[PDB]
Amino acid sequence: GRYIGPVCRLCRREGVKLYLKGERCYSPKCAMERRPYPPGQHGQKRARRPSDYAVRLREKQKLRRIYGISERQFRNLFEEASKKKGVTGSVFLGLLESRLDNVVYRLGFAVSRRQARQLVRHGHITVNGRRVDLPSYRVRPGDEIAVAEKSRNLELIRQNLEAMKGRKVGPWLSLDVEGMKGKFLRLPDREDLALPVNEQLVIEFYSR
Amino acid sequence: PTINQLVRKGREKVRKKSKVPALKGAPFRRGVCTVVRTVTPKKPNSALRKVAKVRLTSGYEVTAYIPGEGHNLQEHSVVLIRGGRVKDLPGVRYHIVRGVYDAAGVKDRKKSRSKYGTKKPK
Amino acid sequence: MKLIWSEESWDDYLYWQETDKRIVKKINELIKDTRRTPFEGKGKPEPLKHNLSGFWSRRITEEHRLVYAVTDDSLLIAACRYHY
Amino acid sequence: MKLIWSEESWDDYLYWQETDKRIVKKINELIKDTRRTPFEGKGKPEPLKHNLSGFWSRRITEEHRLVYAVTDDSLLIAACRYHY
RNA sequence: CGAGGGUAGGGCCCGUGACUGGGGCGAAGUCGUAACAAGGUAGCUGUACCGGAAGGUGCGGCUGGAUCACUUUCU
RNA sequence: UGAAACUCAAAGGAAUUGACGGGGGCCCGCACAAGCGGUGGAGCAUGUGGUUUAAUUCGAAGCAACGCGAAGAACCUUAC
RNA sequence: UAGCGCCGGCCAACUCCGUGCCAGCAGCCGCGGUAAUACGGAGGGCGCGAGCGUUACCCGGAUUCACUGGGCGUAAAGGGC
Ligand code: SF4
Ligand SMILES: [Mg+2]
Ligand SMILES: [Mg+2]
Ligand SMILES: [Mg+2]
Ligand SMILES: [Mg+2]
Ligand SMILES: [Mg+2]
Ligand SMILES: [Mg+2]
Ligand SMILES: [Mg+2]
Ligand SMILES: [Mg+2]
Ligand SMILES: [Mg+2]
Ligand SMILES: [Mg+2]
Ligand SMILES: [Mg+2]
Ligand SMILES: [Mg+2]
Ligand SMILES: [Mg+2]
Ligand SMILES: [Mg+2]
Ligand SMILES: [Mg+2]
Ligand SMILES: [Mg+2]
Ligand SMILES: [Mg+2]
Ligand SMILES: [Mg+2]
Ligand SMILES: [Mg+2]
Ligand SMILES: [Mg+2]
Ligand SMILES: [Mg+2]
Ligand SMILES: [Mg+2]
Ligand SMILES: [Mg+2]
Ligand SMILES: [Mg+2]
Ligand SMILES: [Mg+2]
Ligand SMILES: [Mg+2]
Ligand SMILES: [Mg+2]
Ligand SMILES: [Mg+2]
Ligand SMILES: [Mg+2]
Ligand SMILES: [Mg+2]
Ligand SMILES: [Mg+2]
Ligand SMILES: [Mg+2]
Ligand SMILES: [Mg+2]
Ligand SMILES: [Mg+2]
Repeated sequence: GRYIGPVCRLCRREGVKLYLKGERCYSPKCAMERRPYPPGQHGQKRARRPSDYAVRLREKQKLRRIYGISERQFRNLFEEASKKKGVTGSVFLGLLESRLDNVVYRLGFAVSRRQARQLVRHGHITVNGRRVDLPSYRVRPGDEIAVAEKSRNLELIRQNLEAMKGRKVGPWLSLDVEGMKGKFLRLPDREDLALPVNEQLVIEFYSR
Repeated sequence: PTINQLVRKGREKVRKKSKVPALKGAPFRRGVCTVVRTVTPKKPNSALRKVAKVRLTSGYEVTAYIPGEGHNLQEHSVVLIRGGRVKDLPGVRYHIVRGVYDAAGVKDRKKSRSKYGTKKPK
Repeated sequence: MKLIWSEESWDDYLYWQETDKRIVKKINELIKDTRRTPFEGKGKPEPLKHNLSGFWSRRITEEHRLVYAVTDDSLLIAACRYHY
Repeated sequence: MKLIWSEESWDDYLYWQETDKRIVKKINELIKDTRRTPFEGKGKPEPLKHNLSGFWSRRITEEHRLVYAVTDDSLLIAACRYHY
């Protein structure tokens, strides 16, 4: 399912930072800040102008590796979005941001999306009072998402919520830091969600 | 042509042919080798491609190519046909599959192991 | 299948000796091939034209050829270094 | 003149070809010695008798010999690695 | 009445198959020079005859023929 | 009227550049023609093919290799 | 528990060594006769992932039977009238 292994090869590969580690992604020991040329012993050699399909593939892999999801889930969500009314790209981004592991990262309960996936996989997260174990839950608007009361000591989440106060959450989300609970108000918009991608290229890629 | 001509005659379908006459499109077929042989290829190149004549379950007798380096084929060996022609060899429209029948796999191969039927070493 | 050599063939064989053994191994490869398959096999077996009628030639290199002939239980070799 | 190798005469030749090239050089020199003159030369040219009548034998080492014959403007060679 | 069977006859298909006919791919094999330049007699075409073979010729047609108006192989 | 098996990675139309023509038109060069000597004959010198020698070191191949690398081989030169 | 295919173009991913018109690859174009990004391993990379490749079959691309959407002087095609 989840892509395991090295993760700094990715920010180095797409040439754009992906922040798939969290706290280290702001440190000066960041892979790109240290070495921005791609890996694989041919990084120092200049890059030939890629094909159009290469650009489409790189942006698709970029957007897919942002959230760290399987290709089979990705294409299914894509086809679910396109065959739906509204602009397919932004609603695709909305469905991708409506993931449970994504919103717990967006709520700042975790520092990384993978850490978020590990947290929701262990049942440390609940929605509307009921505990859930899967990161692929489609979060609906108005859902009361929180951390379980039985897992409220949890030194890791205590230090995460302790550093969470003072920072600002996204406009489509609300968070009670002391009560440790967020609310999913509305579906995000592309202006409300700054990503270093061009979704139109992804639309062009899957339309082959 | 005029619409009336299409009303009378109509359009003929393409009616595609079968490249592989392996008894109504069976993917693979069990056969027995009769003659193992090395055959000189066509002439844009030159080699000693390994070819085995196989008589199979449908009563047909056709040639087959043996990929990889070396084999253990004899004049009496139960094999499995694969299908897939080879350009340099005329008359050979098939391939043999290494790995499961009397035909053994490839000794000491590590890159494309699923092809040529070789397991994972160590 | 007795072997038969000419004077220029053997002299050129010695010319191949002390210079480069790869050509020598290629010759031996062609000898065993022709002992097994005289009119087929490696080296692209090909007959010749108007002046050299009744013989055969095999491609040693991209520049050199081997001229030979086969009688019953006999194999004659000539010109192992020339260009047709 | 013409040169003739037998079927068993090439196995010992290829045997010496992959072990020691020096012996091979002495072999080529004695073949050149027989090429300059038929009945004379290096290797104590002496004929053989009834079982190998018409054939002679030359020396390469004291443990290995050469069986040969000269006629039809040709040179026949039987073996080069054994006493006989 | 009737499944079916038998005798005689007719037609059709399948498999094997003595004897044959041509074909397609491969090899700088052999013998030729047919065709591409006026291919060295301009070529092509229907037909008829002849010829180891390409092809030669007759009768008629076409230009998709040229240019101002002895014979000479092959790579 | 009119197929199939088998086989090919093409077959084809027009047009561009070039090459070619026992196609045409125009024009040069000792290219012919006109003329003077000359080779090929003979003896010798040198270089080469071939043959022989243990070695006759190697290269150079029609024009455009052959009194050529050699504007200096008795050993030295020299690599045989 | 991590595996499978690929890295000449189509088609995303490159180097060294081994090999020497052999062993071989191959859907098509085509690579291999001593510097092979194509063969065979290694390293590295790309795609996908409890799957990954292959074979067979159907539709597509194929507007290549063209109703939407093809043509017929010289490419296949105007029937001798
Ligand atoms: S910033 Fe974080 S996610 Fe990005 S390359 Fe560095 S370690 Fe990896
Ligand atoms: Mg839409
Ligand atoms: Mg589509
Ligand atoms: Mg009846
Ligand atoms: Mg004619
Ligand atoms: Mg006629
Ligand atoms: Mg006749
Ligand atoms: Mg006839
Ligand atoms: Mg006549
Ligand atoms: Mg006429
Ligand atoms: Mg014409
Ligand atoms: Mg006229
Ligand atoms: Mg034309
Ligand atoms: Mg012109
Ligand atoms: Mg003159
Ligand atoms: Mg004159
Ligand atoms: Mg004078
Ligand atoms: Mg005169
Ligand atoms: Mg003179
Ligand atoms: Mg001297
Ligand atoms: Mg690429
Ligand atoms: Mg491969
Ligand atoms: Mg295929
Ligand atoms: Mg090198
Ligand atoms: Mg190499
Ligand atoms: Mg090369
Ligand atoms: Mg490849
Ligand atoms: Mg490789
Ligand atoms: Mg298709
Ligand atoms: Mg269609
Ligand atoms: Mg139509
Ligand atoms: Mg058309
Ligand atoms: Mg035509
Ligand atoms: Mg036509
Ligand atoms: Mg008409």
